[PDB]
Amino acid sequence: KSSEAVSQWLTAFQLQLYAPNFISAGYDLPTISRMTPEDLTAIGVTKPGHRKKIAAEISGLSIPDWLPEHKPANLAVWLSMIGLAQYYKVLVDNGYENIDFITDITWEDLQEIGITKLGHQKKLMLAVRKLAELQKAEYAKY
Ligand SMILES: [K+]
Repeated sequence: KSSEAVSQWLTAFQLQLYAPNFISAGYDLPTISRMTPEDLTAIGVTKPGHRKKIAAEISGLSIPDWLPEHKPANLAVWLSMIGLAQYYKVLVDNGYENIDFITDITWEDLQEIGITKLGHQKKLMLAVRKLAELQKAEYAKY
């Protein structure tokens, strides 16, 4: 249903030819909505004209909040909440079994352990920043 929704979003403004680009990188509309243009380049959308239509349509997206507004009890809950539970084992087996360890993580670290799909990295990285923001929100108090 996710890839379905990406296809449809792109066919709606005639750029479905890039569906493979987004989909095979594991992008989903939520994650797409937070793409920088650098991200766009990375998945092969390089033609300025198409970049710009997509960039405009990206800002045009209005889709419900999906990042957890609270730090969850454990890695399983968290991965589940952001729809990347298939990485539970690889993360745990590579020493990222608790949330705190993730918050330090970078894309280089994800590449090391095999989580390479750029869309998944983006989503994973977006989720990590939100935790980082939620932490600092405590120290302002404490
Ligand atoms: K699963």
